[PDB]
Amino acid sequence: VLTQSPLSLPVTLGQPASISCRSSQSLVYSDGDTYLNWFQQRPGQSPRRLIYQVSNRDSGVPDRFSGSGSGTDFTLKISRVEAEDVGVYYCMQGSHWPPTFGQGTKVEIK
Amino acid sequence: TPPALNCYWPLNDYGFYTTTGIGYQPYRVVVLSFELLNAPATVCGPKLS
Amino acid sequence: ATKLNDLCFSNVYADSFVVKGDDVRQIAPGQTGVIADYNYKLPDDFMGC
Amino acid sequence: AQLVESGGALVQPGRSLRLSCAASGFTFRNYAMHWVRQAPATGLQWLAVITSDGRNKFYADSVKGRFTISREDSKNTLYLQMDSLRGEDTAVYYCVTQRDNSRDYFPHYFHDMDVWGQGTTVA
Repeated sequence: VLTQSPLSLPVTLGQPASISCRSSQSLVYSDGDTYLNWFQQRPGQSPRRLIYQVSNRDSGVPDRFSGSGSGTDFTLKISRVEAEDVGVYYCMQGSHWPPTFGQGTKVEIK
Repeated sequence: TPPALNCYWPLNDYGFYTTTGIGYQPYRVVVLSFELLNAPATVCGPKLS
Repeated sequence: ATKLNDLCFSNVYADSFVVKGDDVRQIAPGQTGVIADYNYKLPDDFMGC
Repeated sequence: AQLVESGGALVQPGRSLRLSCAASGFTFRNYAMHWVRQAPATGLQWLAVITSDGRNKFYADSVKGRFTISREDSKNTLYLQMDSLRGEDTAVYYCVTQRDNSRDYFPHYFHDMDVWGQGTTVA
């Protein structure tokens, strides 16, 4: 079970933003790693991964996306939110089967 | 003449992965060595005369 | 391998098993895999052969 | 790695629906396949996985015993057989897999889930 906050993030274009995710249990797996990923789903599109293993970014992901966290408390950070960054940001854990997602944070540009 | 018996190549490759342990990750190494004032200095620090 | 006779140890432990050819590669330090992780693991340290 | 879902439709509660998902851009046989569904009710909900060899099939308790996951390697196609559908099962069903199969064994195929299809609506 993952809970995200805020449910909706009102960020002025060009300004930074962050999305919080809080787990009901430590997401540290048996091998010592942490399988907490972040995805963004743009309206009209399926989810895409941006950040994985808490702070790593996928190839093709803009350097403005980063993250940090441990245990139960994780954060997705965007150095500046652009118009194209509109969408719902989900946190996902694969540490404990079944894998779960947060409710998602709707980030909108003001 | 390889692969005849007891022919070996002296070199081997590093299998560097993005998914392995720290001890098995690649590192870039730079080693600095100074020539201690034999010939007239060519490099000095940010000092005034 | 050529200096083994000249190396003195307190003792040696010989671990015996049958493994699939392709999975032989997992019998090493710094490895992951079905065998390396769930059947037989080696420490990331010096070993014999 | 592209996934294309199909088979979405409106089906009365109690009846069954079978989904499919065509794979391209990668070797289907070399990856585990998952179904995930999306609804306001659950956000993104993982349902089931079938391993690359088609041998091990794991299901979430919420669908365990009602849904069956299967694959046809010869057609590069993933399927989902959903029986006794309820109103609560209304969702967009996504075909999901991974690009990285370095650790193709339990539970590592739940760690990335980085390949998603467009999703198909089931009502």
